[PDB]
Amino acid sequence: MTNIRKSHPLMKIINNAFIDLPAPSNISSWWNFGSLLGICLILQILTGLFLAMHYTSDTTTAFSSVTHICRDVNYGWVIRYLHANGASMFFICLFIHVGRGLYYGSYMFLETWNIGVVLLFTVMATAFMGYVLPWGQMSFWGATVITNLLSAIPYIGTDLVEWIWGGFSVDKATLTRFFAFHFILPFIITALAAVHLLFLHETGSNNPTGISSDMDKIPFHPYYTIKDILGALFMMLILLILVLFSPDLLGDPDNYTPANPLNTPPHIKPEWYFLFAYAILRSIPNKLGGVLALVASILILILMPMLHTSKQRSMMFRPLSQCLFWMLVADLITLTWIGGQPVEHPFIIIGQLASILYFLIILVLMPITSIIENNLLKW
Amino acid sequence: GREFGHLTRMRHVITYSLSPFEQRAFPHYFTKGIPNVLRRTRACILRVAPPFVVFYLVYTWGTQEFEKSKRKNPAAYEN
Amino acid sequence: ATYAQALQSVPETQVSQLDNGLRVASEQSSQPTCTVGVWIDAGSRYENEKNNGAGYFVEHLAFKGTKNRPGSALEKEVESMGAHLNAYSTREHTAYYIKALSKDLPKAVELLADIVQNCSLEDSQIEKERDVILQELQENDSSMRDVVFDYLHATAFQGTPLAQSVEGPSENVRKLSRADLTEYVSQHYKAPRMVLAAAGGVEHRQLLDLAQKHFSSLSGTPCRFTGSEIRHRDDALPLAHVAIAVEGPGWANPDNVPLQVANAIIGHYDSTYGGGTHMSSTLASVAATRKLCQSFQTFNICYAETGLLGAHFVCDNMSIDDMMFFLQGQWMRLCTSATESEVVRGKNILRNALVSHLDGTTPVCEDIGRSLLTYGRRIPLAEWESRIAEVDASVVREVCSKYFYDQCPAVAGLGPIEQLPDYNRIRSGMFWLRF
Amino acid sequence: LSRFLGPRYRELARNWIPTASMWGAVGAVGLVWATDWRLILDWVPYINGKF
Amino acid sequence: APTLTARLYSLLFRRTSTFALTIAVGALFFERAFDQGADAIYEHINQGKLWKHIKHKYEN
Amino acid sequence: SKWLEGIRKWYYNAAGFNKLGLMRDDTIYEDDDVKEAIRRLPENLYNDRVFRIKRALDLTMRQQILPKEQWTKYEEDKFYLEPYLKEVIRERKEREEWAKK
Ligand code: HEM
Ligand code: HEM
Repeated sequence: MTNIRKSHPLMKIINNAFIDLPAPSNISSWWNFGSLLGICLILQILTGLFLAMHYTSDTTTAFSSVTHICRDVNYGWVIRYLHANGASMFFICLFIHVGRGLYYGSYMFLETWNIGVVLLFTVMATAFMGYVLPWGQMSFWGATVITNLLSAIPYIGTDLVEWIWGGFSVDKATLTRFFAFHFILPFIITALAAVHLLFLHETGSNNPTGISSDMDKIPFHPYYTIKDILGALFMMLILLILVLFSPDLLGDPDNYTPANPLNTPPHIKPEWYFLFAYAILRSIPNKLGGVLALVASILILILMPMLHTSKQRSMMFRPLSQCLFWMLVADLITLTWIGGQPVEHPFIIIGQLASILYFLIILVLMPITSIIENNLLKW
Repeated sequence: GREFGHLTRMRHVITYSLSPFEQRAFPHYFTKGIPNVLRRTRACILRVAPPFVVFYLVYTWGTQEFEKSKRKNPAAYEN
Repeated sequence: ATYAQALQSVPETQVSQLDNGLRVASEQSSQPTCTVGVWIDAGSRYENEKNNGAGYFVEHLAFKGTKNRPGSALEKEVESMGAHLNAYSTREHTAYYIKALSKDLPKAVELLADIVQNCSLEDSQIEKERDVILQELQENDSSMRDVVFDYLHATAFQGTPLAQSVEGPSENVRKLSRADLTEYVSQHYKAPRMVLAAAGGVEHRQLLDLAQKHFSSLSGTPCRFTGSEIRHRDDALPLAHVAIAVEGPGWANPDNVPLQVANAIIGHYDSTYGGGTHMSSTLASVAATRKLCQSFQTFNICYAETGLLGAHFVCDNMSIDDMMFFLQGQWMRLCTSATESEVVRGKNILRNALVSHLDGTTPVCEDIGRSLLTYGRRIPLAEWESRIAEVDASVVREVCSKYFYDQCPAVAGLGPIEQLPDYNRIRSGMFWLRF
Repeated sequence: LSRFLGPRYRELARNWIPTASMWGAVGAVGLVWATDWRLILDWVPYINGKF
Repeated sequence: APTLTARLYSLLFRRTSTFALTIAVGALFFERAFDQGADAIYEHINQGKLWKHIKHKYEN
Repeated sequence: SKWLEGIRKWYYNAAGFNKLGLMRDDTIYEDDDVKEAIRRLPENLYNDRVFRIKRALDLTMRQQILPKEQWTKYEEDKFYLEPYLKEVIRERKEREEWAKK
């Protein structure tokens, strides 16, 4: 005889991934968000699917279909606002997960880190197109601005923009393209996440100390299954608060007016989780330079593993590096706030300084500070 | 691959444990957590807070400056 | 003295020719001992399927008795002098040589003549040697390296005389009669196709007059290389033997010099080597580190107009694939990216091999005889060093590309060779997509 | 990356520069062919007949 | 004397990079030639039944 | 240098690994050279390192700290791994320099 959980092929995969997986015993709550991300993804599919049963991606019916979902469909408002706020929760967990990776040196898992960067880009694209889907004023004009950014590409910008648009501007063709791409992308995200966990399990998980924890490993199931269930419960509490008490907190009111191609809204800003990048984009007066800075703002995560100069992995034992990390987090908050704010006298200069500080901290200050710490520790 | 059978070599380490049904889930929860929470906060406050204090100062100054800029300038209407 | 001066001071090989065509060559070195032998340009490749074992059979009963020294008497005479009498026969050459004190040079030469010309093939002796040779075949089966190399020759040169083994089929051994052996000796043991070589204390004039005394009374098909494979699957064997080769050059081809250098770069490894993971050869280092191979070695077996250029290794059941991979990769490196430092190391290895193999009267005699049979002349070590010095990285890359890159190989496997890659996969491994 | 700042790597590059150049030409010809650039295809004697 | 196929392998097919370039250049010329030939066949079969064959009467 | 010694001691205290009973070489990131150096450590040093790391992981699991008098003192911190790591890195440098030729 044998044990089915250890011998059956699918059971073998599941057991080695989630049941008998050796997990470090000291990983804190910051390691929950990974699983949280998965939950969000699953939710963003389920909820999303039940939005596709009533949404029609036509300019003459998209907004009316959304109002039908939020007006006529049984518990349609619950599903719609669960989707809308679950996207924000997904990006909250994404930002916290990337911060955890930066802080505890989890980027030393090169393949896992790179697949994570790819996942981040894919999720950002999915959220952008999904936000374009309702076809409100905000959706239409945010899509217009973001897609027009691609026109800054030299010698192929106009052709690429008009190919993505499916025409001369954002119109019904673009709306249907975005609906199809937004439907299909999350499954590619699930495949990439499966590959991500495959790469992670090749070396196990890190821990707050940044020291190999093979001497202290526990079964993943009895401890971290319940720990992740508790984390998911807390995330669900926050999400349900946002969906049942302030369903429009993170949205913008101007997206409740049908799209008007002949009348821009009073202010054109993207969703909050993009604002920081938007802010960086607005720091550079040049269009091409702004687009390049926006792309580099996310591509810097690729350079992060190579910039690591400290002898220690985690920042748990590097107070100066901790100060730099928290300065970086405050800088990202500043960039988000400015991306919310208009383009006027103080905001322009503060945004330029904030973008400069972001790139300086990630590129220059952190490696130098790590080298200083190494010299202070006599190695 | 990496399995509980063979992860690392360890010798002469003894771990004593208790059944969950023989021990309290929340032993000295407050009387020990509160001092421990205070210790952790004291350790981490000087590292975490100052950047956010600086951000709040910048936020307040920027909001005040923008509001002042939106305000009317009397000197433009001397004549 | 420097290395070049030492090379130039090596005594030269003196060559003369009898009136019947016999070539008498000697290298005097002023030693109490000397080797004297006869190298005959006869072997398996000069035999057809009807008498594929004639040469080995004749070699077997060469010393058993002559018309002048019947039975064991010959042996006793040699043993009386303290001389050692030895013989061999490859697929292309036969050789009978004697190591003896230089004072015993005349008698030894006489004996050799008696062995070569006046050989008496007694029928009872022939039957005894037939039984001995059959048992020798049954023992040869046990030797895995010989079996795998015979398989390599059979598959590489199929349909040609070179495919035939030296010993020949057991049926051929049983059928061979005194008439066949006598005809083979009369056809092949002829003066123009034999060389009397000597090295050591011999003097060229003395050897020449002895040859004129004893050897005067003497008589006055480009093979096709085929890319194929022979797999003798036998899971009961403990280890798997693999021998993979490509068509090589002939003896006279200059490309033999760089190619050997190339092989010197690939090198050889054995589980008993103390070099371990620090071996200069990357393949040897990988084999030592990963325990991929008990022993591997590159070979360059040249013939008159063709040859086998490749490697032979012994591996576990689960390692063959990997080893093959690395081996092929090595070849590809030499075909595409060969650097100067490794070429210099290979040249030094080849120089050391050349100078070291020629230490001793018997090795020098073997070199003289084989060189006269193949090259028609004795190549001095100075010429070898000049040819080696001509080799550089570009030459190695060009020659390896000529003989290795995108070429159909001949493969011989033996034992638990289930993991031995399919011939299509090996052929695909014989070229690089990146290049 | 001083590990690669050696004479051998300089020799290694020179051995692979012709190959890399050839693959670059394949990419260049492929891109022009796939996209029908027509900035470059106008020069091509027989292909320029199209457009 | 080497055959034409022998020349092709030695000059173009021996190295994969040159092998790829031959395919890429060949694909460029093949597409133009094949399309031109195929269009000629189709237009010959349907002669006088296409707009390009009858436009002259109505154009201008 | 006295100011340098003072700031080094201050940073050692600030880097709280001593609060976990750890030594400096326990916190080093285990790359290939560090892995080899650990594999070259004598048995007693390896066992001590493993137990110290396990105790630190146990402490960090409970978010607790070692008692004030059990913290590793800066002046009695031993760089046990440093010689082995130096030798490993020297050997790697020699191999790379040979490869450069
Ligand atoms: C990571 C996965 C996903 C993310 C981040 C995401 C994000 C978003 C966002 C931000 C919106 C804007 C909603 C609003 O402002 O009202 C949206 C709308 C929408 N999404 Fe997605 N979504 C995801 C997955 C899916 C999936 C898997 C589907 C379908 C199978 C889907 C279908 C829809 C539909 C139909 C809408 C329009 C309905 C509405 O706006 O209320 N989404 N999505
Ligand atoms: C849909 C997006 C993502 C999903 C579903 C996902 C999923 C997960 C899960 C379940 C874990 C294991 C739990 C944990 O270690 O916290 C994990 C770990 C990890 N993820 Fe993600 N992740 C996503 C995005 C990202 C991003 C954006 C990055 C980096 C930019 C990233 C890099 C990592 C790394 C380095 C680890 C290992 C952390 C460690 O072992 O310390 N992932 N991910």
